[PDB]
Amino acid sequence: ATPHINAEMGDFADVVLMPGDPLRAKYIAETFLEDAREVNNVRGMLGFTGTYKGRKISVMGHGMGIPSCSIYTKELITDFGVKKIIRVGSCGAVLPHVKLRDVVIGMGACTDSKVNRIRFKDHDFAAIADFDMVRNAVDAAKALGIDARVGNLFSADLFYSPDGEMFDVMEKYGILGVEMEAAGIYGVAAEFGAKALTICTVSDHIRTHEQTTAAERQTTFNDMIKIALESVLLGDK
Amino acid sequence: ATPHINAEMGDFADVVLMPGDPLRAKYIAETFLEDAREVNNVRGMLGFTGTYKGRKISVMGHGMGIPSCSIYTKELITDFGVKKIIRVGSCGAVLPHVKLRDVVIGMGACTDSKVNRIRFKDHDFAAIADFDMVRNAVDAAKALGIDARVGNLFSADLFYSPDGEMFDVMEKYGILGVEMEAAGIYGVAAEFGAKALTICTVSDHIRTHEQTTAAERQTTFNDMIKIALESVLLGDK
Amino acid sequence: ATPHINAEMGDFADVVLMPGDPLRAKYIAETFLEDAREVNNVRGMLGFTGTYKGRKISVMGHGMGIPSCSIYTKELITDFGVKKIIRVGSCGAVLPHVKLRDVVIGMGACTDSKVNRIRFKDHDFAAIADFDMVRNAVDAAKALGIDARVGNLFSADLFYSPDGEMFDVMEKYGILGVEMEAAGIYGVAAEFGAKALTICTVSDHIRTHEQTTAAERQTTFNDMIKIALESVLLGDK
Amino acid sequence: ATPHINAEMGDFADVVLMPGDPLRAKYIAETFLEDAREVNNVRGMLGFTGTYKGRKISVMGHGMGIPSCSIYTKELITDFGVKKIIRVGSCGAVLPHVKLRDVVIGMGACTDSKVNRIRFKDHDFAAIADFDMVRNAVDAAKALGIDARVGNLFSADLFYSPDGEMFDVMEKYGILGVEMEAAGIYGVAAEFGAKALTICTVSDHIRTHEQTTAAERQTTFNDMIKIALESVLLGDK
Amino acid sequence: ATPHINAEMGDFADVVLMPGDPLRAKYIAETFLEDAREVNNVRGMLGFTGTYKGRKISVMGHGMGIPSCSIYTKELITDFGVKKIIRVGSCGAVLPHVKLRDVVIGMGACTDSKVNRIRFKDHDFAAIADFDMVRNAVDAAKALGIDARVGNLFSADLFYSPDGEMFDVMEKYGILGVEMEAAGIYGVAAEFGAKALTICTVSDHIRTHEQTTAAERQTTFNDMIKIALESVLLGDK
Amino acid sequence: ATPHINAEMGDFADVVLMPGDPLRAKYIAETFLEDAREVNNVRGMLGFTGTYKGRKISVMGHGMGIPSCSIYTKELITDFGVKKIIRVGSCGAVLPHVKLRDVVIGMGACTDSKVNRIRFKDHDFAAIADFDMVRNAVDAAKALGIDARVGNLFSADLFYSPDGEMFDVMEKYGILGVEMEAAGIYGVAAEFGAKALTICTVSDHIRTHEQTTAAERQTTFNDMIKIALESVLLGDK
Ligand SMILES: c1cn2c(n1)ncc1nc[nH]c12
Ligand SMILES: c1cn2c(n1)ncc1nc[nH]c12
Ligand SMILES: c1cn2c(n1)ncc1nc[nH]c12
Ligand SMILES: c1cn2c(n1)ncc1nc[nH]c12
Ligand SMILES: c1cn2c(n1)ncc1nc[nH]c12
Ligand SMILES: c1cn2c(n1)ncc1nc[nH]c12
Repeated sequence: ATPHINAEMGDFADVVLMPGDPLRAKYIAETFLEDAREVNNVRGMLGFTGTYKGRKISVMGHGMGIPSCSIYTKELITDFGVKKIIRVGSCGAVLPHVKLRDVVIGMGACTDSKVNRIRFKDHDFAAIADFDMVRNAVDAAKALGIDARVGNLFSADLFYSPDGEMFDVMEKYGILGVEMEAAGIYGVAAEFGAKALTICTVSDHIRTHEQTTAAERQTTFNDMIKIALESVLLGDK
Repeated sequence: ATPHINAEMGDFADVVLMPGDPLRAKYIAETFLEDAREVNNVRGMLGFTGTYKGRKISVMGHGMGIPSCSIYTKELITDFGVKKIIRVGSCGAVLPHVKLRDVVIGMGACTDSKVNRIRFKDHDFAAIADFDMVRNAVDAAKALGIDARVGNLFSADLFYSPDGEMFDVMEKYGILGVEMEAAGIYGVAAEFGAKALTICTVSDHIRTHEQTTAAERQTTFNDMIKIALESVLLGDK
Repeated sequence: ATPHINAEMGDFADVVLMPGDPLRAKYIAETFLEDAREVNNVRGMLGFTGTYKGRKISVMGHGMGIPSCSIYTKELITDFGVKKIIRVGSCGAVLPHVKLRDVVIGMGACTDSKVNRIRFKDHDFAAIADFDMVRNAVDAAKALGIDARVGNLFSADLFYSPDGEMFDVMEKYGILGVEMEAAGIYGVAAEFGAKALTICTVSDHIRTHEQTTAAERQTTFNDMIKIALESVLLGDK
Repeated sequence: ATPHINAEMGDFADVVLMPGDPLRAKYIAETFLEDAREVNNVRGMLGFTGTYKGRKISVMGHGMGIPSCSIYTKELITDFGVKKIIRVGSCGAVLPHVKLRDVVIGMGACTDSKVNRIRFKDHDFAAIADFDMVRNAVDAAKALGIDARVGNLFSADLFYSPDGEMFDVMEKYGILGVEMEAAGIYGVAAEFGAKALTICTVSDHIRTHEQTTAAERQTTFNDMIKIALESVLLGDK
Repeated sequence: ATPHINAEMGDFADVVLMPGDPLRAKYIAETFLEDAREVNNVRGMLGFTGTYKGRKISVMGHGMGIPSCSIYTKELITDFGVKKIIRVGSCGAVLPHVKLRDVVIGMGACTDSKVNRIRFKDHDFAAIADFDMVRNAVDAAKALGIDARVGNLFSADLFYSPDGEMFDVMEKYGILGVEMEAAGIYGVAAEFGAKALTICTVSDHIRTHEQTTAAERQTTFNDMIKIALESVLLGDK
Repeated sequence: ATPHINAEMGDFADVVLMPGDPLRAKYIAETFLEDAREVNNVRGMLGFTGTYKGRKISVMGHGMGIPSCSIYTKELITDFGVKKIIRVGSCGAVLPHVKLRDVVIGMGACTDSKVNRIRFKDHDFAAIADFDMVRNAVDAAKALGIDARVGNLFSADLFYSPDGEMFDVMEKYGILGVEMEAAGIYGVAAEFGAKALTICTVSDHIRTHEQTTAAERQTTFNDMIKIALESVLLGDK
């Protein structure tokens, strides 16, 4: 066991899909995995392991924010042999042409967190996904006939930001979605020697204020899960 | 409702105790509150409302880290009429004289997060509790026979720090306990015009190891909750 | 002797009251202390030691600004055995409900100085007073029929700030008074293991031009000194 | 003409390969392009336009450093209709398994420059290449049977760095090559609305001090040029 | 009058000499000026105006540290028509070839204060003296048989620095003397359109403990004042 | 040789004039030096050595921007025995009273680069010229009948700034000219123990437009070169 995960080596597959919401992890386990068993419930952060088309796969919540997901991804990498993390999250759009339920793939993640400056001597660490994992997700989306944009996310510390003008800067620089985790997960992957990718579904539009419900976020973002799971199968080959 | 809390105005008391662990919110409600009902379950972040000695009180998890607790505390304040937040958590000690099971009250909270610099034009915002709430907690602890330490917490973004050297710095400057939330809660309270307090029990020494029993640790945890609840009654007058 | 204080261990009491204006030290000694003796004259920063209701007390100015008061408070703590520093001074108000001549007690002090970032590995140190000293001052004021406000000061490096918009930020975040020392004194106290408190009276509103009389100012200054002295006696228990 | 390029709209192709060294641009034009004409020599920064397998292509030096290449890439994008910039550069290796003459593809670029903080409100902008261009370069390398690693570059302002320990941090975080431009080019591409990729040949090993000569850098890094040119042809399809 | 100077326009000369120690103002007036009159006494910061070889000169202390001297220099420039400020003070040396009692002229002043970053959009403002004033002081010293050194001072906020290693950095970069004001005075002069110069004598070596006699110190202080006064006459041409 | 200069010790004089444009180095050598030979052509960065009035002098381009000129100046100092660098360049004016064709001498250079913060523990290094070199240039200009302005330059990383507002800040603080090198050259000179000076002629007003002729601009350019060369002869004694 680790301080936040009551499990043992082998309980997790070498690939873990991670939404922020543990109830979405449970939905993924029930809907997409066969023979799923629950492997963690410390702090209610449900994690499960099962098979997808014969391939061992885990799915576990990571909580909201860089500090929360950095705990879980670290422990999985250092004590559970996890080689790849695929975050399957929600995000808010700033660009006019990005719509609710669009799927975005974060090849990079900007951030207003200090965590990577702490790692990188106060310089600019480009928080990037693993290239092969990005390519796997693009190819899986194409085979599924699901559109997906590839580019930069913005990992915010404040969902309720006091700096509304920064959204204009994100829009200027082409940010595809605002979420709260990717840059921290990518920093962990680099620090602890694993590979990661963030895929998000647009759940809110920051300008129009249109927003999905909590239930919709929990059980209706299926395109993104299919892409993630099929991308693993491509990577295995 | 908000995207993270499926509740309506009135479902929460005007004071909310918040542990990090939602299962601990359930523990608190079942142990200390009468006539308690669940008022939120979005993302598994259980919240409850009941009475303590006739006084309406809520308890709800806040998740790990400044970004997670900043969402919940903001929404409680702006959308549910909440006037006081009391975080009730665990912390790690760096000072030799601070012992396992000491009760620490964070009159201030240091941090390595950027969130308050974002709020405060890149200057130093002293993230502080409400003075009257601190005094109520000190007085409640005295009435219970507990000698609480009052001082600075350190709210960390990285539970797994790359910078081991920062613990020596915290020790030098008298930090009583390391946790992951107080400075963010205090920033939200100041931003949105509410009042907050963090109380923690020392659950470990970051460097060394002392010996306690589960029974003794759980007794002290309950003492912290009793301090928080009794402090509300003192504030009510 | 130290570089800025020509005195020896024992010449200062363990508690030192410190106005900014050096001319106030002699006034305090003559007006409030019995049997006062001169203990420093270096650079004209006159220091005196006497008794208040039998309790040994010293008084010496600290000069304007964080760098000045950091010199004197350090030397007093490390070379003269001083355990408590009470700054007694003036501040400017930004909040419309804070009135001329109000007593403000800085439980915390925000700042635009770099000194605490230099100390604290470029993170946010919450520059805080000693809690017991805060409560002692609150209680001493109440016994004198004065309701002091407790909260954050802002310790500015530039009395003449080029950033006028910062005052609106200070107001939004509840800053009770703008002065030039508290955050630096609090950082010294933490660095060298002592206790400190800043008490100020509101001399002006930053934005308006309302006036006081000379008799009002003397009455209010005397009230502040009485609060500070009586607060020490409460701290002795 | 623009302030640093004496040419007119149409003189450049919509894709420009750019080494830092204008003499390498001349070598590329003479060796790989047919019917190449010189289109700029302001400040000696030679640029040429010709055809590669029938496809109009330009090649022009960008000088050393983020400030230099930001001038040329901006002017090309805003006044010459340039849609894609492919930097074809040299870099120094920090990782033990990276050897002289290895080809590296910068999907991201870390930096110690302030230019992206100036663009991005002092937050972390993840300076990333265009994904399709990265994929085109990977595929072209595979078809040519040339090995290429994809990952992060580090764009340094100081070739002669006073902070040798930062090379340990780069190595820790998996930096494939240290150069002086990519993060600035990627920032320009995002600011001015174009697409960019940096490909480098390892010209030095920072730990072993093995180094290619000036002549070798100028006329013997051919794998990288073939990859860049063939990648354009893939992108056209 | 201004908040810290009880005087009217015309009471100060257009040139003000400013020691740090307020007691030096009267000494300078009595020793070097003819017909001196008292023009300020607020907070004990005595100011005087007289003539030197017929030329109107004022003298008033500035207090220790950037925040203190920034107040007085601003008020003198904006409300008293002061055109030139000459700080005359002491500094500590880090270079082994810089000797006790050497005269150092700060053509520039490095700093660890934030005041110039606040002024200059968080970029690097080179805090510089007026060139003619520098050369006037060099020439006045040479006419008195003194070879002054011209270069960078370092203006520290913390006389008691927690970062001992910074002195080695100062030495590597050629800093001639450590004091606490020049960079702040130079920033005020630039902000408000006036001219300034800091001259210091080396009172100590930061690392060693070598001593001077009281007669040596007075002789050297008088030499500095003579340099400053004669330099003004050279500036008048 | 170095990777950027194909020359040997002795090929350069101990003083090197450096324009940004290598074609301008050729212009200077051909116009002002006798018996001049080319000593470098790596990357097209032409350098030459000849005599001016019998005195051995070199001239070599430095490229655009702090990173480019930092390479060349470091290598000249550490590997070619160079003791003095004189940058001879163009700058843009922000002050209304600074006119086209004024000669500006940078006694200091502000910057938005991070290079000096990297050198100087993230504090403010005042990037300054060598005083004696400044004086030599002022005196040479006077002997030629030119009234050079001495003050601060601003060395920009982005010729195309996103922050138009910074030009108003430069104007407020008295910046005489905007270029892209001086602060970096001055940092190299301090780091490696050499001496440097930047002279520029005003080639444009960043905001407005005045009218000159090519003949007049070229005359003033030549005056700058004459000032630089004659200043060396004065320094030689
Ligand atoms: C879904 C939305 N969303 C988010 N997840 N994270 C941060 C954020 N800021 C605005 N909107 C946001
Ligand atoms: C309880 C919490 N806690 C801890 N014990 N130890 C270290 C630590 N860092 C952040 N939070 C921490
Ligand atoms: C008393 C103090 N004070 C003030 N009144 N107003 C503005 C201000 N800034 C620093 N200190 C200040
Ligand atoms: C080739 C090498 N190289 C470079 N290009 N740029 C920066 C740098 N730092 C070390 N070695 C470097
Ligand atoms: C005279 C001044 N001085 C000194 N001697 N030594 C160290 C120091 N730090 C700031 N100012 C200082
Ligand atoms: C000559 C140079 N120069 C200029 N004229 N104008 C603006 C500018 N920014 C950097 N360098 C500049």
